[PDB]
Amino acid sequence: IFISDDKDSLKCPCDPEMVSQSTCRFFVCKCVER
Amino acid sequence: EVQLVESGGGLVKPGGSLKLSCAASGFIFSDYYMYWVRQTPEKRLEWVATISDGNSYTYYVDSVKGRFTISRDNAKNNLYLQMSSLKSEDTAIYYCARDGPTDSSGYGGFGYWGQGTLVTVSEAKTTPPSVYPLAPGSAAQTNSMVTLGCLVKGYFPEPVTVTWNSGSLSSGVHTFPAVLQSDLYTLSSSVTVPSSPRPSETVTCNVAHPASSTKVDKKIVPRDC
Amino acid sequence: QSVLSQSPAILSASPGEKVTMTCRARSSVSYMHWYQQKSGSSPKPWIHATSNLASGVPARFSGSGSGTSYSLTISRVEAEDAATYYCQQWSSHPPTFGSGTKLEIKRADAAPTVSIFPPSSEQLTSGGASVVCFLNNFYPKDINVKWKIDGSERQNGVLNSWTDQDSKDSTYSMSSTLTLTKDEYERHNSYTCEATHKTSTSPIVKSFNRNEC
Repeated sequence: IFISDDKDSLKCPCDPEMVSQSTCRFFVCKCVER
Repeated sequence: EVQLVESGGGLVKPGGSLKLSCAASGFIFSDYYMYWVRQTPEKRLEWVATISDGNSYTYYVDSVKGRFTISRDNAKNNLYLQMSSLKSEDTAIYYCARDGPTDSSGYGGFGYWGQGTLVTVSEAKTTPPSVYPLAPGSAAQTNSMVTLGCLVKGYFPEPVTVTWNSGSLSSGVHTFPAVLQSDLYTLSSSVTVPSSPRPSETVTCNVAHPASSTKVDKKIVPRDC
Repeated sequence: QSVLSQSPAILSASPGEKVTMTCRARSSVSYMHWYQQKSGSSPKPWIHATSNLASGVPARFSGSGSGTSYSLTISRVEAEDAATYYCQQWSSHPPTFGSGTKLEIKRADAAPTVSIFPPSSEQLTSGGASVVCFLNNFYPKDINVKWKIDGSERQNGVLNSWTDQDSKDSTYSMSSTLTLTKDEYERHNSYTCEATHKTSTSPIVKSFNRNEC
């Protein structure tokens, strides 16, 4: 999983991107561990 | 403004250990990952390790794993690199660092860096510096302006801090890079000033060698016979 | 893993020109990072996500690429641009840095202000004897300097240090030190620096003699 609402549930190697608009958060990982 | 203040770097015999620590302020420490990144003395840039936030998952570079331990004390806005079993290729400048500000972050980029802390790994006994002042011999008089120096000679390990009239003089100072000799460094530093300021005003070179704590002021006095 | 190489290593431009420096990857990556660095201080973020200007950073700068091809470009280079620049990706773990391109800035030749100093009373005091020559704000970086005792006999036992291109002169500058015993410093009268730079057609020379004030 590469996007979520709990930042932590993302277990991303680098800091996930916060994509917030008005009311709307979501966090997305841009760093990939193969 | 953000700030990330690294410390406790220094010298250590091969096999030894050290615990670097970095002081974060200017933000909410616990909303960010932290990273340690270092720069070998050939200027090669290596990411060394990453500690998350909230739950605190830690990730390492291979060549280092289970010798170093990254960590955070969120209660003291503080980041740690525990280092054991040191090899000499770990000799480097260690930088703690974190992702960028809002609009410019979340990409795997390092948006603010600490100021560095120098890690030396070696057999050689830590020696303090010798400061001598370089002042003119014979003529080499009014060119309208003159040139003096400190010679900072004898020491181990880097770094030092040379400074003129305690920072009052930066205009027209050249500080040369340390040159390693037999297990020991030398450094030189010249200043140019209008020959009216000299010796009529006073010129002092203030060098600090924190690894022995030397802190010496060489006053550059005209030459006697 | 995703090892980056950067071309060229040393790029040279006069103030006014556009220059481009490129950063290849072993495989795909969707974002490149550039940090500018200058001696004494740590990398500053320059370009974020392939092509955003880290706040502060002159609009003469720009970045792009995609896949395995990225670069950073300056429209019109200045002097305050002399620096090393580094690429950095984190598309794929671990993250890596290129070995980084170094811009140097062209300027008209400028000739060294050379000045010499005898060992100091103190130094002598303690058994060491060291002589030093300063050679300051020249261009281009190609100097070399010869040590001559008494009658011009050359010596080794010498140590050289250079600065980086000044960010305002666009100059270079350089320190040389000779280190002999106290005896050997006493037991020889005259001392000479020989600096051979494009600008004079014959060695620029400072010198003094050892029974002097």
